[PDB]
Amino acid sequence: AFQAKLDTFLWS
Amino acid sequence: AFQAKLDTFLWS
Amino acid sequence: FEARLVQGSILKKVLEALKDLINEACWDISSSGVNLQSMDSSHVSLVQLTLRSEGFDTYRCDRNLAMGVNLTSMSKILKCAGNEDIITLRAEDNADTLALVFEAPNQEKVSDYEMKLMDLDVEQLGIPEQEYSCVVKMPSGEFARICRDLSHIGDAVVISCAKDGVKFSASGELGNGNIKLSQTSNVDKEEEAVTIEMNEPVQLTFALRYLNFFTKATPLSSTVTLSMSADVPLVVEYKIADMGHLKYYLAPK
Amino acid sequence: FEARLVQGSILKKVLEALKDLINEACWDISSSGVNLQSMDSSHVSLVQLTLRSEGFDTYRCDRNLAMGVNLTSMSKILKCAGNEDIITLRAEDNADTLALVFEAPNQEKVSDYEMKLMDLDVEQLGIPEQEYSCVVKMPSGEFARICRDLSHIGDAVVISCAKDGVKFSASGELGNGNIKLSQTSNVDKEEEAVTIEMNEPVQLTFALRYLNFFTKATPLSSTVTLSMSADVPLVVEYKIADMGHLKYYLAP
Amino acid sequence: FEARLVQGSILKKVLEALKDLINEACWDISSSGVNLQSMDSSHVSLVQLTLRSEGFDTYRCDRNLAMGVNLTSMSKILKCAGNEDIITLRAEDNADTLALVFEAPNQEKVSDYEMKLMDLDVEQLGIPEQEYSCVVKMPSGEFARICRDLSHIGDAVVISCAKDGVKFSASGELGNGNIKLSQTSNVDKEEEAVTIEMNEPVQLTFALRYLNFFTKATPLSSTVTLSMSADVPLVVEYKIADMGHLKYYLAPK
Amino acid sequence: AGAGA
Repeated sequence: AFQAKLDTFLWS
Repeated sequence: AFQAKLDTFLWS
Repeated sequence: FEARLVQGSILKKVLEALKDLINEACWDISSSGVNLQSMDSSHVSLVQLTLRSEGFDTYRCDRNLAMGVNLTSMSKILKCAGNEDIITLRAEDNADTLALVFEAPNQEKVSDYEMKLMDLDVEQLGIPEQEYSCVVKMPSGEFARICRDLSHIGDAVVISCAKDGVKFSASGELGNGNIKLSQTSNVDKEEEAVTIEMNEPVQLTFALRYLNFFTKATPLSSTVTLSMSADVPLVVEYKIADMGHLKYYLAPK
Repeated sequence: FEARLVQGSILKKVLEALKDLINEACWDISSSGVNLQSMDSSHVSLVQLTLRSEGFDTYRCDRNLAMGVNLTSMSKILKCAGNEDIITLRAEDNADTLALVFEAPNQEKVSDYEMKLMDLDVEQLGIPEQEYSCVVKMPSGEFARICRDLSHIGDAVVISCAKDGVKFSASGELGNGNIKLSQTSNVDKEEEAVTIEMNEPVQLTFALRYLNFFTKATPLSSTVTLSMSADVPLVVEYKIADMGHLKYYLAP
Repeated sequence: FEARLVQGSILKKVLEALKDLINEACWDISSSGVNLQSMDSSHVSLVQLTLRSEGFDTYRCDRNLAMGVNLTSMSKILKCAGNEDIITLRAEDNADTLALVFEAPNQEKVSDYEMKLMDLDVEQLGIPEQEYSCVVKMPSGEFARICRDLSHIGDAVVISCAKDGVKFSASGELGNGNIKLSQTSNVDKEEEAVTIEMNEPVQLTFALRYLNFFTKATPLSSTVTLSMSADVPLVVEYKIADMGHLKYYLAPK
Repeated sequence: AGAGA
């Protein structure tokens, strides 16, 4: 029920 | 610069 | 005094062109027709309207008349006029109220508004009448767009006119912008020609806000005419098709 | 209760006509059809909606049923409906909800919304009675234009109705305005005509604000009917297709 | 640097689709064309703009270059462009401003605007390319309408994609709403068909506000492509004319 | 000034 950040899905 | 008024140009 | 105008819409436009810049003005009515002239509150611009009596589909004026009018109220009344309505102006004969009569094109709806006048003390009458270094004629819509656009960039505009063309420059915290209009010469354009009459080159600076007020007269005329000389006010002229004109004078910067 | 309407626009148009004047109204549903009725918060005006069952393309109502509905909510929900959608209201069992089903005319899109109902235990009324001194039929758009216009001049309109025609007057600070409409010689068109059925001339003042709320019903009908007698509230009436009417009552 | 593009509207629309979502961004100009890649301030969404160099009427590129700009300033400048203007972008400077030149097609108007640049550090972390569980291709207008409509109901939308069709659900104070789109079984060679390519069914939740920012790119394309897999960001994809694409990535809830 | 009718 809360927003996840996009950073974790980006290529690092 | 200067924002003149029209009073100087009006003909009195 | 009684003036009938089949194209009532004209009047509507006229007031839309005045009501925001000037809220009060005096109307000089004579056998020659109707003249209005009024500076705005800040004395930076001046408005001059002329409608020749010959331009009205009916006109009768017995005395020189000078009626004080609140242009906001009159605008409100003209808003109740239809676009194809035949509009008649009726003066009582004494100094009381001004009647506006809107005839629906098909005669079965008639509106009559009676507007309270004001007692204003008229004066001056005279911007000094020059022969200008530069006269630029262009489409009105184009002018409107140019002022509108450059107001996004800066608060003031520098008009630089030379023989080839005219330039409109603005600068602000966004950056700057130039709008260059070349003269239409042997290329066949009439209403949408840009024609420049230049005696000497000019480069004047004016407040964009006032111009963006002036462009509210755009619906009145398909062209606008800019008269420029150095260190004197700019003339922005709209022709009121066949019956007269509406010109704005603007003190420079 | 299940009521389906192929011409969903109408429903949309009705809610638009109501939602701003009355935020919360109770729908009375029976096999005769839907009757909505409510006053505004100031209790100056009275809206009475009727939608008879025959106008719907399918209509079911086991038991006479009363639904407390927020009309701003229902309007917000109906904006989510396309102008050509088939709209089905459904309230089978008091589930404390009202279901709305918007069907794309080509059936590849279907939406269903559920609306929380309100508890409104005090009930109706419904008295559209009377014979009137003057009954004026006119274009709805023209009446709208007039109310809007005279709102500029003043906040109150004087309707002066006689045999020849009807006059709408307003007086304010800037001045006064009178809009005269003469009874057109012959009736025609999708109605540009003005008809006056008169027993006795009347003249009544009403608040322009409320009229400017009534004129939101303009999309519903090409014509509007103003019924007047002295010492009775004006009735501004819009016919809704063949299934009913929207009547506004305004005390003078 | 130097890139010309005949139909200005594109650019205008492109910047309309970005400015309110991302305030500042870096433009990667390479020989291959223009690439923008930037998350919004909250790092919940990611914009990926691509404009291949061959889709431009004129494209030159001496050095690979990174121009940091304020998209709000740039949008305000593009407002001063006509929808049919030919827009040239030019930044070959060592004291870096960006020149934007708007040529009115077949007339005498030429506008030139200079916009100050910024130093932004590029990174492009980038989204890994994968094959998605569900791919939904639909008319752009419909998607816009759905997001707008369900924002009337709640703040989050649940997208349930199965084989037959896709459902968009929301619930809030008013109550709830479900919008069903079946796969289209219709004729026409127009672009209003809803087609679903599903490997496995998904059900995911997303913030409607961000999608309502995304839908501002609707004027750019007649269709929108939605790509979905469990617990990864949604891809909302608009074709930019036929010269490139605009991709929005949205972290799920 | 209630409606009532």
